[PDB]
Amino acid sequence: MPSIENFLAYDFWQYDVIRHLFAFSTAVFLAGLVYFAMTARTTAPNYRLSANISAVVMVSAALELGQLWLLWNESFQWAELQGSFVPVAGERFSNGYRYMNWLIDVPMLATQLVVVCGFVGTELRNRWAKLTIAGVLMILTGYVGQYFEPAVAGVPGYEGAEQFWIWGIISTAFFVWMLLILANAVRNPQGAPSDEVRSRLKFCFWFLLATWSIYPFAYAMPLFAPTADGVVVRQVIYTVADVSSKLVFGVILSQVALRRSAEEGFEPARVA
Amino acid sequence: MPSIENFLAYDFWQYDVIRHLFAFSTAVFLAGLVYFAMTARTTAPNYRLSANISAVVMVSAALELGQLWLLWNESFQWAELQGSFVPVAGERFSNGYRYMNWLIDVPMLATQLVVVCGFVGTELRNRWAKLTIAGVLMILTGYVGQYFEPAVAGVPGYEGAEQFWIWGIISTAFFVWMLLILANAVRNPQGAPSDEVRSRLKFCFWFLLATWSIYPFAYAMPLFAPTADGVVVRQVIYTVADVSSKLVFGVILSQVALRRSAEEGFEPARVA
Amino acid sequence: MPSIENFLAYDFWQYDVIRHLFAFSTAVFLAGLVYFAMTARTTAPNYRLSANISAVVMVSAALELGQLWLLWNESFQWAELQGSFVPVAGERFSNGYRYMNWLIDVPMLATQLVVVCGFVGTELRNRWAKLTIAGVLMILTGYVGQYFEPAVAGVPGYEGAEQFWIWGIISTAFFVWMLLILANAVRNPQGAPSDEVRSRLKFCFWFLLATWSIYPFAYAMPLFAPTADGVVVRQVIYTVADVSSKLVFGVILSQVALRRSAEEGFEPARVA
Amino acid sequence: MPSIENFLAYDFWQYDVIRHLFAFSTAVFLAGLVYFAMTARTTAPNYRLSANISAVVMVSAALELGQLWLLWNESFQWAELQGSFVPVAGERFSNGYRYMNWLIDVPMLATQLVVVCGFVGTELRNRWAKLTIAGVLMILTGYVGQYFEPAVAGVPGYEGAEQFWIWGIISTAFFVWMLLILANAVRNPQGAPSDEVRSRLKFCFWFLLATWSIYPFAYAMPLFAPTADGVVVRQVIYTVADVSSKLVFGVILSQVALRRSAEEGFEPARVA
Amino acid sequence: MPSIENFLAYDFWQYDVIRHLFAFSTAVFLAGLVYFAMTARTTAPNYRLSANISAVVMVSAALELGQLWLLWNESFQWAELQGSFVPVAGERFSNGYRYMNWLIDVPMLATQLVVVCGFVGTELRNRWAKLTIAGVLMILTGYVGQYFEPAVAGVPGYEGAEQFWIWGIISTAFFVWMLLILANAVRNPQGAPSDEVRSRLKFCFWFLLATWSIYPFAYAMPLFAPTADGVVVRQVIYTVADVSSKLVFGVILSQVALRRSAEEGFEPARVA
Ligand SMILES: CCCCCCCCCCCCO[C@@H]1O[C@H](CO)[C@@H](O[C@H]2O[C@H](CO)[C@@H](O)[C@H](O)[C@H]2O)[C@H](O)[C@H]1O
Ligand SMILES: CCCCCCCCCCCCO[C@@H]1O[C@H](CO)[C@@H](O[C@H]2O[C@H](CO)[C@@H](O)[C@H](O)[C@H]2O)[C@H](O)[C@H]1O
Ligand SMILES: CCCCCCCCCCCCO[C@@H]1O[C@H](CO)[C@@H](O[C@H]2O[C@H](CO)[C@@H](O)[C@H](O)[C@H]2O)[C@H](O)[C@H]1O
Ligand SMILES: CCCCCCCCCCCCO[C@@H]1O[C@H](CO)[C@@H](O[C@H]2O[C@H](CO)[C@@H](O)[C@H](O)[C@H]2O)[C@H](O)[C@H]1O
Ligand SMILES: CCCCCCCCCCCCO[C@@H]1O[C@H](CO)[C@@H](O[C@H]2O[C@H](CO)[C@@H](O)[C@H](O)[C@H]2O)[C@H](O)[C@H]1O
Ligand SMILES: CCCCCCCCCCCCO[C@@H]1O[C@H](CO)[C@@H](O[C@H]2O[C@H](CO)[C@@H](O)[C@H](O)[C@H]2O)[C@H](O)[C@H]1O
Ligand SMILES: CCCCCCCCCCCCO[C@@H]1O[C@H](CO)[C@@H](O[C@H]2O[C@H](CO)[C@@H](O)[C@H](O)[C@H]2O)[C@H](O)[C@H]1O
Ligand SMILES: CCCCCCCCCCCCO[C@@H]1O[C@H](CO)[C@@H](O[C@H]2O[C@H](CO)[C@@H](O)[C@H](O)[C@H]2O)[C@H](O)[C@H]1O
Ligand SMILES: CCCCCCCCCCCCO[C@@H]1O[C@H](CO)[C@@H](O[C@H]2O[C@H](CO)[C@@H](O)[C@H](O)[C@H]2O)[C@H](O)[C@H]1O
Ligand SMILES: CCCCCCCCCCCCO[C@@H]1O[C@H](CO)[C@@H](O[C@H]2O[C@H](CO)[C@@H](O)[C@H](O)[C@H]2O)[C@H](O)[C@H]1O
Ligand SMILES: *C/C=C(C)/C=C/C=C(C)/C=C/C1=C(C)CCCC1(C)C
Ligand SMILES: *C/C=C(C)/C=C/C=C(C)/C=C/C1=C(C)CCCC1(C)C
Ligand SMILES: *C/C=C(C)/C=C/C=C(C)/C=C/C1=C(C)CCCC1(C)C
Ligand SMILES: *C/C=C(C)/C=C/C=C(C)/C=C/C1=C(C)CCCC1(C)C
Ligand SMILES: *C/C=C(C)/C=C/C=C(C)/C=C/C1=C(C)CCCC1(C)C
Repeated sequence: MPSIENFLAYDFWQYDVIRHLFAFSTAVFLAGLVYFAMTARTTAPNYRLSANISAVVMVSAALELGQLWLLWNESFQWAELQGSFVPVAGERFSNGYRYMNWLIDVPMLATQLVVVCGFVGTELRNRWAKLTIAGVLMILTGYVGQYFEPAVAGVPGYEGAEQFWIWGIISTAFFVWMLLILANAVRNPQGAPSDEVRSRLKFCFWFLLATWSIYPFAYAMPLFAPTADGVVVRQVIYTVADVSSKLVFGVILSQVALRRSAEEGFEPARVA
Repeated sequence: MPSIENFLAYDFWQYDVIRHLFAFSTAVFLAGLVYFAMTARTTAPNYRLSANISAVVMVSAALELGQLWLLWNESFQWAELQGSFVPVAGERFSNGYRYMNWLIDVPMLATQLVVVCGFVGTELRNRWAKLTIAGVLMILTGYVGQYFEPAVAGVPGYEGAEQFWIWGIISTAFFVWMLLILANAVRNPQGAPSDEVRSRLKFCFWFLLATWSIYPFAYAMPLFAPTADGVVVRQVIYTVADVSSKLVFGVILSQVALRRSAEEGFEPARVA
Repeated sequence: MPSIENFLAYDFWQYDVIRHLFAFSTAVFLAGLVYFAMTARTTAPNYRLSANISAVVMVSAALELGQLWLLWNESFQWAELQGSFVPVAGERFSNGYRYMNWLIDVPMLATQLVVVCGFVGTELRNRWAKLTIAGVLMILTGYVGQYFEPAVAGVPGYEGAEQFWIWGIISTAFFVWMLLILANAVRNPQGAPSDEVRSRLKFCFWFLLATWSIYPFAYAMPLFAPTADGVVVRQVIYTVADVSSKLVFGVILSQVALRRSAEEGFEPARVA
Repeated sequence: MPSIENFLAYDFWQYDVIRHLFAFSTAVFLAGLVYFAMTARTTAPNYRLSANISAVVMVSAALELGQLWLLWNESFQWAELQGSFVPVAGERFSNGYRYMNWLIDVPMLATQLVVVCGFVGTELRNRWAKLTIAGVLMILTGYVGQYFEPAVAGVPGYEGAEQFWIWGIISTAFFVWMLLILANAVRNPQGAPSDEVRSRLKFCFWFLLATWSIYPFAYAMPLFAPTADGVVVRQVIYTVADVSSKLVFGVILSQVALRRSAEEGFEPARVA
Repeated sequence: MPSIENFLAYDFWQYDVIRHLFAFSTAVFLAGLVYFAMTARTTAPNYRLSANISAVVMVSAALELGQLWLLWNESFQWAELQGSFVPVAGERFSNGYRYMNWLIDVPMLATQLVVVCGFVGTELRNRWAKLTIAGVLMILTGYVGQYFEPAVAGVPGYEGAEQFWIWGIISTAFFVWMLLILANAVRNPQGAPSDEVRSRLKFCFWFLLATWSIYPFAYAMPLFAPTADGVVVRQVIYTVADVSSKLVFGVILSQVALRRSAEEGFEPARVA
């Protein structure tokens, strides 16, 4: 079913704020792509893969936000008589456009964290495979669940509110599995890290946890506040979570990777 | 004739999922282009051509999926009364937009496999020529066959279902010729490869065989499930095949090429 | 509420000038992105972050202006009978689209100034954190205030003119806090700068203060000139401020950074 | 006058094929741009200009095909009752959008061939000048002639069929002049080329002659087959000629330039 | 007032040629961007600023022509009954869209000429400042003047023909001031240039003078030939002037800069 955004009329500022959020996020991710591309070579070869993954995540996020921006603009039009933006006839907005891109983002973010933790070769491949399986199952179950949010929001005609809960809970279990893999990786770093590096890797894990925990809250938003205000708040928290989880986490992880490159004698890392 | 996608009405989730699949694949291929471009120079000069071909394939795939996404959005519109996305009056969706880009993708993928296998000069040129001839004939025959899809699906007023079978079978024969060439290349690697390299090249051949085999199934889908559910499944399998056979195959092949560069003494490959 | 631009009819030259301004600013920022990307590596590694932040700012600004240009074109249409561009029925223009991109621009600009001042590590992080907090609060308060501009302009049916003043004043206080932080950074440069560097850093502070001060005037324009002429002058001052405070400030700051790099023995900086 | 494409109704497969051709060629040329930009530095500096020109040609061709694709999509719409794509009311397709871009492509292609032939300095400038004059006159005369193709095709109400022949013949004379310059350049290479280089340069000249000769046939198609089938054949041969004469010719010329760089001692060329 | 292009009906070839010119120029400038970006590092660091300015000019020109192309397509539509492209109801074309981008182009072009003349530091800054002031005043006065071209063309209901003359004459005076500055720079080159460099710098001055002089003629076209043929010829001379004054001028200037770099011992310049 269509997302809860399609069953509401929006005041000008509500709609304006949401479209600004999508534009801004797209700008953030394109600028982050430029930044990571310009700075990747400062990281040592053995960690550069994390810098490259950051670039990849920026590309994915830029496109996902840009398509949300496009769809948001196309799905609603101003109605002067009501003083509100209202659904257009032939288009329907979907918040699910972000979920399929998370298939790229989430595994990549976890993998780059494992990379900076120092895992290589088969250990790296195995942790990447576990993180991809868990993340993909989490995203797909949440993606199924998010198609029932008009039902769970009590919009007349729509049925299947229990599917929302069921698929959300299954996705939560897979989220816990990913968090357990990442905790094991951040606690068992390879390559003889310094105490500062160990603490920074732990902080990176906790930052990832805090930022990723926002997404289930936005998923549950139709249950709590199925209003225009709730939609605005949901888009705001998506914007905070997206920017933090991808760009800010990438910047922090790059700082950790640069510290490890410096501690291993990478001259560009040391001068920078 | 118009593809079977034009003769069905879509529930919101079906149409939504297909548009998300096209957007997601476009994002995957643009991010893959960025990745390959940033990492190509880690491969030794004598294998860098494969890394370059990967970049080329990403470009081709990005545009082919983006045009699919555009056309999908333009060809259908929401209908509130029916609660379904229905075909628009002036536009018709086509699934054949992917076929012509395969003219780039398929020879390039096979070629880069032959490259990493160590064939150079005239031996390389001869394998590239054979792979291009076989692949172009395969793609063109399947392309002709895919225009009789509504006829083979039993849509009234459409004739020529036998053409679907005939051109699909001819394309299958050319596919077998491609596979035979690639098997001879993966079994006769040049440049004195290590046992690990040989096994990884064989795995690459089998991965290509497995991922390319999804395309004839997707081609056959109008026969087995000419429904909206069958269309969704078709697009999902295309997404899996596209992502695997281009991006994941490129990553695996870059790993083999990097290992061969390391074993030949390429220092960037060895440090990385 | 919709910005004051939506409540006026525009002569051809007024509308034409505004759309030319948006397009020209977009061109300026894309060209600046190309320039800074091509020139970043001339700055020494310990100051290259400023060159990178300039690239980031150019990206942000390019998209912010391009989206304003798109919206401006979409929100109004020619009406030959009146000889004027008038609001279209289904779209409303918003000047607030620039405000969310300022979230990127303003902290980045301040930070790159602090970088060229020579602050590193935790001192850098702390100043970046203060400048981001102050700038985000400033931008968000001004963004809230700018939604009441038809009310402050005396357009009938719109209430809440006092919110315009209140949020503008709060934003002014946060602006003063940012200016104080930047004055402390520019007055306490690190790394033993030369007298010429010290004076150029002070000039960069005053240039930032002068260019940033145009934004509150543009914010106040609905109060003084809620006409088509006032809209034109607003957009002209916005263009001047955008170009100066981002591109010209980046060029001047790159010159200071290059001078510091030369002083510290960076050979690319010295030859250039 | 409008091109002959505007006076026909198209079956779905005819229209579909043509749009696929334009999109495919655009993808080819963008991929080619990525490839040439990634590989230009492998050529020695005294031949790198040809690699740069290949990149330029790719850019030009990509845009020329993308605009043809756009216009083709806009100029026609599906009509379900007739089962055909028919011209829209407000738009007309033009095949002349390619001709103006040839002003870039044709001189550049000839010039890069002269470059790889070894001509430098004033001799290079003189051959570039002659090739540009001849090619520009060729393109402009053919461009004038192509505006009379509805007349030459016998579409009622259109006069001036003799202009088609006259301007085509004048363009053919200028084509012969260009071929004569290129033949003299490839028969008198500079810089003491090896026999393989000499033969490969002669091959490149004959390849250019073969691929460029398709364009007058496509120009003459309105005369022989002013039908939808003839339109499809025209676009197909344009696609073959475009791809060959730009991309494949560039690849082959890069191979010659690489061989000459290896024979003059350019290490990157020798390792690759 | 709307440009004279809005008050005429266009034959198919006239409208077709104009849209081809806009597209072709956009392609030229994007290809120029790619060329200058790929070749900038061949110039020595003390002259590489000119190469960077060429890249910047390409960006600006590409966007300006692209927007003229877009606006041209949107402002007119085919009318089968009249056999002509006629103005659409809700859009009006503006030739002034190039003027604001000239704010970037003209100072940059003059400045890069002064750079290759060898002026550095404060002397360079002073000449850049004079050139920017004169050029901005020139462009703004001509921009004001070009808003009266329907009046000067004698279209009924439009007054103010004298403003066209007045602002054109003031802009001509500022053009003369620019030319005087550039003549002083080209006649007093720094860095002890060779006689060949001195003569090539003088030729660059005369080439700039010849190509820039076309713009006042195009500005005067509404007075001489306010017809569809006059519009076509104006766009043609705009295309010639744009290509020559930006791309061709950049190529010639890069040749002078390369010769100076080689004379000063820049090895990449000498090998290339
Ligand atoms: C959407 C586009 C995504 C493209 C890239 C995806 C990367 C996913 C990483 C999966 C982790 C498991 O497999 C891992 O793969 C990476 C990338 O090939 C390999 O990485 C290797 O190549 C890259 C360059 O290609 C080097 O920077 C790295 O130092 C080197 O080890 C690891 O040796 C391997 O262990
Ligand atoms: C609109 C957005 C666009 C621009 C956004 C730019 C993002 C910039 C992010 C800057 C990074 C912040 O810097 C980060 O600060 C935290 C502060 O706790 C530091 O963390 C530090 O303190 C914590 C406290 O618990 C310790 O656990 C950790 O070991 C220590 O290093 C990180 O090591 C550092 O990387
Ligand atoms: C859509 C864009 C496609 C662009 C690239 C197409 C590649 C097609 C490969 C065909 C294989 C046969 O021809 C082969 O061509 C490649 C590319 O010129 C040549 O490759 C040569 O140039 C490339 C590029 O500088 C080097 O990375 C490589 O090391 C070198 O051998 C081979 O020596 C030749 O044997
Ligand atoms: C969705 C967006 C895209 C995200 C990014 C995707 C990146 C994908 C990276 C995949 C890496 C796979 O890595 C690949 O794993 C297989 C696992 O069998 C390894 O293969 C290994 O086992 C097989 C048997 O199973 C042997 O035949 C082979 O010789 C051996 O090396 C490959 O040597 C390795 O290259
Ligand atoms: C919208 C995308 C923006 C992304 C980039 C934002 C960077 C500015 C944030 C400043 C936060 C303060 O924290 C600061 O972070 C930067 C960036 O990691 C670090 O910078 C470090 O890495 C960069 C490359 O990544 C090097 O050029 C620099 O020399 C080095 O010090 C500083 O050591 C740290 O003190
Ligand atoms: C149309 C788009 C816009 C295009 C803009 C193109 C780039 C603009 C480049 C501007 C360069 C300005 O250059 C800047 O000039 C000022 C002039 O006061 C110099 O400043 C100099 O004088 C001031 C006093 O006036 C002193 O306080 C300062 O210490 C001294 O260096 C700066 O050291 C120099 O960096
Ligand atoms: C629209 C975007 C335009 C962005 C760039 C505009 C440049 C215009 C320069 C005009 C003159 C200003 O003054 C001049 O500025 C340039 C650019 O900082 C400085 O140039 C300095 O840095 C650049 C890189 O940033 C080097 O290539 C150059 O060798 C070096 O001298 C000159 O030392 C100074 O004399
Ligand atoms: C769908 C888009 C496709 C994208 C990718 C396309 C890549 C195209 C790569 C083409 C490579 C062809 O490679 C080219 O082969 C011919 C074969 O006659 C060789 O030519 C060779 O044989 C001919 C035979 O008459 C001799 O005249 C010539 O002297 C000799 O060198 C060229 O030396 C080589 O450069
Ligand atoms: C659609 C178009 C896209 C592609 C366009 C490509 C542009 C290529 C431009 C080629 C460069 C022209 O080359 C230029 O020729 C003139 C010819 O007078 C030379 O000039 C030479 O002769 C003149 C007199 O005529 C002397 O004053 C000068 O000192 C001398 O060098 C320039 O030194 C050279 O730089
Ligand atoms: C349309 C996009 C831009 C097109 C740019 C390319 C146009 C080339 C046309 C050839 C004109 C003949 O004149 C020729 O010009 C080229 C390009 O400046 C010069 O080439 C010189 O600069 C280039 C670029 O730095 C170097 O790769 C080359 O090694 C060097 O010789 C030749 O010395 C000169 O003889
Ligand atoms: C950049 C995108 C990111 C980091 C996305 C992260 C997404 C999640 C952590 C998703 C979590 C989910 C659950 C735990 C429950 C509800 C369903 C999901 C998929 C939203
Ligand atoms: C990235 C795109 C790829 C790898 C495409 C591959 C396509 C095939 C292997 C196509 C095969 C076909 C047949 C064997 C039978 C039916 C017709 C085709 C063309 C779909
Ligand atoms: C590139 C964008 C820049 C430099 C934006 C700067 C914005 C400001 C300095 C904002 C100032 C404000 C006030 C001081 C009062 C009115 C509200 C604001 C947000 C416009
Ligand atoms: C990439 C574009 C290319 C190689 C274009 C080439 C064009 C020609 C060789 C044009 C030839 C013409 C004639 C000889 C006669 C008919 C008119 C022309 C312009 C099509
Ligand atoms: C790339 C764009 C360029 C070089 C533009 C140049 C513009 C001029 C030389 C403008 C000249 C003018 C006058 C001298 C009189 C009439 C008004 C102007 C602005 C067109």
